[PDB]
Amino acid sequence: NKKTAQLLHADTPRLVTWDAGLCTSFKIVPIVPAQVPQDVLAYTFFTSSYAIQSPFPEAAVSRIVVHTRWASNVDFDRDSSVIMAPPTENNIHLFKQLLNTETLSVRGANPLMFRANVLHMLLEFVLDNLYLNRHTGFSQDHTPFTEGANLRSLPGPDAEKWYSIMYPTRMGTPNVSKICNFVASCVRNRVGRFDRAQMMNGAMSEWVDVFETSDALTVSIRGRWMARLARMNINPTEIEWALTECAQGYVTVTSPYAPSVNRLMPYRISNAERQISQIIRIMNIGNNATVIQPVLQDISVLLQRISPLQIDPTIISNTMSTVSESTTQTLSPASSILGKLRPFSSFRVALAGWLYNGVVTTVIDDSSYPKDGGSVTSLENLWDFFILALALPLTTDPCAPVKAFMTLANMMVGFETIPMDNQIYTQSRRASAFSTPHTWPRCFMNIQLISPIDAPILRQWAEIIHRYWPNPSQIRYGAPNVFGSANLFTPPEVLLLPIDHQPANVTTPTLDFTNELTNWRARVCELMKNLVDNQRYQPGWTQSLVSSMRGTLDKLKLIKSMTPMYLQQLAPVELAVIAPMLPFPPFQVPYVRLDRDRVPTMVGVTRQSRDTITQPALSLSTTNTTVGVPLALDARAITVALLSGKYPPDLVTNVWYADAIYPMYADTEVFSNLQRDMITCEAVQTLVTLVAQISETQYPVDRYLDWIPSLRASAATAATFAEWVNTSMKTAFDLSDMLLEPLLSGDPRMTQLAIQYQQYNGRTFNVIPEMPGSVIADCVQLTAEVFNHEYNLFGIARGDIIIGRVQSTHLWSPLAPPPDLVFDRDTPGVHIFGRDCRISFGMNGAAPMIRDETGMMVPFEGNWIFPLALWQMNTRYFNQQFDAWIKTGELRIRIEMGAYPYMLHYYDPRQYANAWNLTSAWLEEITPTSIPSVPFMVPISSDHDISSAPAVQYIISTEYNDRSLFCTNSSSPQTIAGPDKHIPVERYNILTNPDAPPTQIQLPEVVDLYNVVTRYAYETPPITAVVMGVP
Amino acid sequence: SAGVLVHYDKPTNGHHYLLGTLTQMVSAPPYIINATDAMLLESCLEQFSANVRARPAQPVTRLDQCYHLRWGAQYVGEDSLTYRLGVLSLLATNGYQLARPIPRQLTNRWLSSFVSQIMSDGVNETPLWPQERYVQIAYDSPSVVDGATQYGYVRKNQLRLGMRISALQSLSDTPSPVQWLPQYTIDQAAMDEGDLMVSRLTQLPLRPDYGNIWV
Amino acid sequence: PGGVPWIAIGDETSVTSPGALRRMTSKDIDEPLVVVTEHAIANFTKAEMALEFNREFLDKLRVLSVSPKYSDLLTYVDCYVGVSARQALNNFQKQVPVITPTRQTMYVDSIQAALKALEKWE
Amino acid sequence: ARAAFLFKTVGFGGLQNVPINDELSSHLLRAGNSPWQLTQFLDWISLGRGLATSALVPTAGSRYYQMSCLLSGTLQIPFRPNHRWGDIRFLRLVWSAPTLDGLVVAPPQVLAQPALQAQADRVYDCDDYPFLARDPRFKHRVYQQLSAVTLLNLTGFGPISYVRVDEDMWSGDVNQLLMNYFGHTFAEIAYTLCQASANRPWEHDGTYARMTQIILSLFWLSYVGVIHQQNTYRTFYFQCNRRGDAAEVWILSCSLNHSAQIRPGNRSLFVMPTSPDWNMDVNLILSSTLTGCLCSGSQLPLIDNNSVPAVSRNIHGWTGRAGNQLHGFQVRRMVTEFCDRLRRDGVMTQAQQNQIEALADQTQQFKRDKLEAWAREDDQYNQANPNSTMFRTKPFTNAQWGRGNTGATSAAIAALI
Repeated sequence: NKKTAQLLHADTPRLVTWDAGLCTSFKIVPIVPAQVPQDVLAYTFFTSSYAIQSPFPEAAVSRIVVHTRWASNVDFDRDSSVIMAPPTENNIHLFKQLLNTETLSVRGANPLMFRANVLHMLLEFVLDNLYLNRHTGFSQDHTPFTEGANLRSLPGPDAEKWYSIMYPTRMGTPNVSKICNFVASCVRNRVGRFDRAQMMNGAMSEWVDVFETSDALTVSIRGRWMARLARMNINPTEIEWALTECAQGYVTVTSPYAPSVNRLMPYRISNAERQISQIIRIMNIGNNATVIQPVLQDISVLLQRISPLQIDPTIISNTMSTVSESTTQTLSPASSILGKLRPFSSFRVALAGWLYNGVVTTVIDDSSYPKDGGSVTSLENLWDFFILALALPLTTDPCAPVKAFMTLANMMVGFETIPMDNQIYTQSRRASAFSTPHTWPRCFMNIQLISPIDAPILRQWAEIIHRYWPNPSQIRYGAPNVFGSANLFTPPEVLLLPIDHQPANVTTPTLDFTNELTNWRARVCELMKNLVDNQRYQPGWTQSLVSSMRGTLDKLKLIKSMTPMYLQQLAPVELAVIAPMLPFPPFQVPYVRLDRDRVPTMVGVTRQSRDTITQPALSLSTTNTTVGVPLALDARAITVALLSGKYPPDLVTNVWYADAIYPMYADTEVFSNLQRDMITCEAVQTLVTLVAQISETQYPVDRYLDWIPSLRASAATAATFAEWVNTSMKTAFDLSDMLLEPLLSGDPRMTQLAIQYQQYNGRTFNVIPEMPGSVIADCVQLTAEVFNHEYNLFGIARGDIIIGRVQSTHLWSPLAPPPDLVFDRDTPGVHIFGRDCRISFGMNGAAPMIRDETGMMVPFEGNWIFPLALWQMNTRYFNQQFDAWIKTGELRIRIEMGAYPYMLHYYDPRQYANAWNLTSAWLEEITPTSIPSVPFMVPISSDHDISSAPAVQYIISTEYNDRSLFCTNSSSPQTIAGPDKHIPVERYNILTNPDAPPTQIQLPEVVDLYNVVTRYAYETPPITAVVMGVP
Repeated sequence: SAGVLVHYDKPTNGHHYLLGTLTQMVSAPPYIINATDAMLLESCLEQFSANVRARPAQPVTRLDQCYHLRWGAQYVGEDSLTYRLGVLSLLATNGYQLARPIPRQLTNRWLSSFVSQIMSDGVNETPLWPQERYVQIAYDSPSVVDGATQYGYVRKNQLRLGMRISALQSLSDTPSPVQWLPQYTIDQAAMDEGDLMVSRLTQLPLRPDYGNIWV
Repeated sequence: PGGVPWIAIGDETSVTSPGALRRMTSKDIDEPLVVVTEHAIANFTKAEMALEFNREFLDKLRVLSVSPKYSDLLTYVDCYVGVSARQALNNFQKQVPVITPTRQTMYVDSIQAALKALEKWE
Repeated sequence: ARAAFLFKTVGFGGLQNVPINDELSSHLLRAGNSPWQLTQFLDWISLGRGLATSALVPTAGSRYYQMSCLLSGTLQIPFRPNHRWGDIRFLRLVWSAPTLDGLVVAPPQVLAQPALQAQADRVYDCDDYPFLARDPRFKHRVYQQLSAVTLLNLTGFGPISYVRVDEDMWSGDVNQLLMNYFGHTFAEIAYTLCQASANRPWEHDGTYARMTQIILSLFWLSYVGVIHQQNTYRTFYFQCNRRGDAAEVWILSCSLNHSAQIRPGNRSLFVMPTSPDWNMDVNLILSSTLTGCLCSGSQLPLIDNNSVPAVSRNIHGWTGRAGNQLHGFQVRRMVTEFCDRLRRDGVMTQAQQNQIEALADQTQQFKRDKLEAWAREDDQYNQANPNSTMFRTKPFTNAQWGRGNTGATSAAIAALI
């Protein structure tokens, strides 16, 4: 039932989101405090001693940190926040939160799953940044710190901390501290609103530009979101024209003309996107009849409300009273005809099938079929033939006309017989048995094959069918400028009609009998009357009965009913007006009066592609799925409806239709559903892009983060990843409706989208969609590149490590030790280890040897290179064999990891320290598939030089990765001891360099933390606000 | 889907777009014909008849007497009778004359037989292939219709057909066979091939009246 | 290989009658286009070998040290091929070596100039 | 209304191969296999934040140039004498269907097979392919991209901008429809209008067509300084407060007591600016897109054959023996023209115009240095990779840095009024 509900309406996402906080996901954090106060240094020297608010943290060590929406204040939470904890703390659980099913240990993680987790992290950061920035406000400076600048003013108190951070230059510099020096470097004039949209009479700035602390990357994400929304915007005058056109003059709406005031009305998308969503819809609805039944009832109600036509039963009673007879007659045709009558929604369903004939075929109730199949001696059976004759032209069974001919043929068997094609479809075959064009007899194709002399009634019936079968027509419908085209297998705006349409000339028409349906009724009566006048058939019937039967047939031809006239002109208008209100667009198949070869016999859909076939048309024949179902109706009720049509006695078409239309014209569901389908399409593209990063498809794919390890993915892992993306996407849009279900079915690595149908001649028609552009895709590629530039910035470690003993008075970085002390895989006297290498025990004090990867045998000492995985496989054995040699031995090994988590451990430099025990623990706790974050031990920085003290370390990295540091001893004017780091100029280039352009970015080398931001005040008013309907 | 083929030479009340209806006629034994095909056939036969009685100073009803498909091309295939009929219409425009003798009025039975021969499938000797880009006109074609045409009609200067112009006189039927003068050629062939060819075309065997040796 | 390049007079890929065909022109690719015989190529190659026989003097003369390499001029293409229209209609061919007479003339003139220069050394 | 659809393939400027590498094509097809997408040619940029600079895409025009080269090679496959759509891979690219709506990775046997040997400067006629001829609407929609590409190929120097003037365009409630965008920025209005045209084809004399022509005319007059608050057209003008701004945008504006006077008549023409900074010029590229849509809607007069390269002279759909002459204007000199007209009117002080000129000179020097540096990098790359040679953008000369009779063209535009 969820699918029916989804067709009716879609879960509504919160499209507009406004941020009253800072649009940033990164905040600097203090790492190490300075040694203050000290006796030599006057506390009076430090500005921080007065506890004066500073733009940056004052500390011996500080680094930048990502905290998504740490300062944001928003009306709507997107619930996709990402926070990386400090490198001294472990976040592996997030890293191992996806596929580490067998990973019991908290520290241990499987390396292959890491790439997927990091990618998901980038996606979530994007998800968390989907906001609209509402134009903020500024206040002129009342102090001399700045030249009366207009500062963006937040609501609530304690914004001065924000003001000082936004303008470090606002800070004074009595001190010569590193912070003071950096502020002095920053350009003085780049402060306050950069620009605003102010000039028109009584017009406030729609947008404003301003310099402020911020991050361009989240700003870029929001900018693309705004760009897409701007792409979908529509104008009020366009809406006025559309509503008026849809009303077609029954209703009028109006819009005024005025200067652009900034109203956001996003409703424009490609018809291709709509067809794609409908194709998915058909895929979900394939083979489920129960789904359409409620839809038919709903359509039946809508039709019942719109039509002014009314069922009048008294007509039948009057015609029956007209049937007249004397007491002498043995049988009553009037009684028999009343029994045949054996007495709306059904009429409406059949009509809906006209617009939905593409997927549904109407068929009569089996109980209607005569139990004995009819008898020439039964007037009741002749009445049955008449009822069926009336219904079949209104039935959509492809063989219905031939079947009706057979039904008469089946009744005439042995009285009149015809040349059938073969024994299998013999004349004793049920007419309903002939369900295919192939059943249509070659003699039925060739009327001359039938003797009129030996088969006069049958010959006459065939001639009538050929000369009198009803002629269909078509109607133009739909609005392309606003509603586009829902047509699938037909030309745009085309709506098929079961019969040709001639227009009525009056709002109060008079009954017309010049109708194809009326002609059909007359012909059927005449044929029956001639069968009565049959020389071998008339003698049994009493001459009085004969006169009565003839008169009854004449009266039936002359019966007065409004149904045909209504169907001829009003029915089409009603259907065209109803079409916009329908939630599910019509599925139609071309109507062939006698063109059996073009009757549709098969429909196929492909949601995947062949292994070698890259052209959808080529692989569709073996990759499409058959579909199609029937609809059952009661002929009796419909025939009675046709017999008793009546309009309101005072029926004015213009007034009634206009009155119904004004309340009727309140439908906006289509636009909302379109936005949902549009979001579903973005999800599909995003899913394919993520799969492309993880898999190789027929479409070519790019990989640039492959330095990050990832497992070989099986369809099972593929499904898990796809499921994760779908769930996250649904949560981020807060929508629960079906999304990606068709793609999830089967293998999506090779999936392709197309649909086809096939006619009786076997010709097939395919449908391949073209995707619109995705902002998500561009953002993902940009982030992947940014991660590649700053994996350390994500707290990510790249390269390898070397476990070797190093004790010295030098103060090298564990991540940046001295080069003359380092060795690598290509270094001499270093041994690489493979599976072939084995170990030979020593004896009697003689040297033991370990067989080389090349089979050279030597003791455990010197320079070696170990694949980390090989140690993990033999961690227990290796810890047992080499730990003494690692701790005090000359043995030196470089462990190959490629990528790994890292952790920071600070220590006091004043005391000797040996890290062997900690390293021993890490190696011992290493597991073949899982280990804890790689630990690095770093000494505490000081504000003065002192003589060095002994220290022993065992692990170093393969590459510089210490760029994360933001500044050192910022509390001090200068760094007197330990690593020296100034606030990064590149990150504040717009301020640091006066000549630098305001828009220049250092991406992807450096992320600027101060950016000029544009805030928009554009309005999003409701259509009813500017568009007024006029009665 | 109905498709449009028209005689652009004269607009009876202005340009009119013919569209094929659901109704089609299979009344002619034994072919089933769409309305479009029937109209094209009659127009084409009329054009061929015009070529047969073509008189140098005699005026024509229309220089263009052939319906040409402007729309419905996607619904049109080369194997279809309609496509061959269009090639024939182009041939009639070029003035092409049927090798088989043409009655002033083709009989309904004669028309059916002609349809049957057209139904015979063979390589199309005429090299014309249809273009909806424009109506194609041969550079050396005898008629002045190309000069007459002002829209939709294009004559290829490189398009030249190497066929002589000749129209025959009365061609009534003959009751009994007559001798044909035979001349041999230098080419030689296997006797077996000749025997096989004879077996393909032999009228053998049957009983003829003996007649009288002596009287 | 032998013959001349033939292109469809009117309809591409639908040629059946000789009327449908025409000599393919240089403007279709208007200088002459001709099928290059393997025999001619081998003989030009032998001519280049004779030039290498006389290489020392030309090098000592500091002139045209680069050998001609006739095979470079050859162009091979798939198309209808015949000495007459009939053959091409019954003779479509693939990768036929082709060149214009003027280019062949320039190449030969260069070889002749080389022989005249090497006249004294031999 | 344009009735003839033909295109001519781009010719390498002394290159033996298309100036693109598979890396460039992959970057262009970042997530898509259809180049027909307008966003596929350019990631839409809103100005100020507008301008895409990338290792493969230094400018959005650079991206469009690469797209054009790739399209020229791929399009030849269905335009080959066979006109086959899926048999062979051009650089491993296979069209998904006969309509060639989408392209796909070449099949492994096909990947092994050689790419289509595209010939440069191949003029083609759209009607030659049957499927496109079968769908007129499809053909016209595809032709918008083809027209823009041909126009860029046609201009040896910078691209001309087509401007026309019709008072009948002023007449009508469609003027009120234009008034719907009142208070909108030129760029915002252009994006919406372009989206509307993409949504559906419009009449060559369509009310939308006249509106677009009026918008373009107003923007250009404002850019030249032709129309101002002191020189309003019916009081309607696009107004940019600061000239030389990073995203200075004339915005529809009204001025009272300063109505301008316009000579009665109809004037339609294209002007090509001399400055090469147009690669970073959002307005120029937006104008180019609008002009191309206008060309798809209506068939403009063929430009002068002398006004066109001799090789392209007498192009049936584009170049005619008698035609309009391109007008070349340096962007900096044109900004100077805008300032001079205002100074002559006395609306602004001479000092203010001088300050604007100084800012423009500074911006121009910085951009010129960056472009010259990119040029050196590209030459170094081409020497480094003969096998994978490519051009980030169509090559440019320091000659383009000159005004190139911008002042003569400015006098011409003033005369056009």
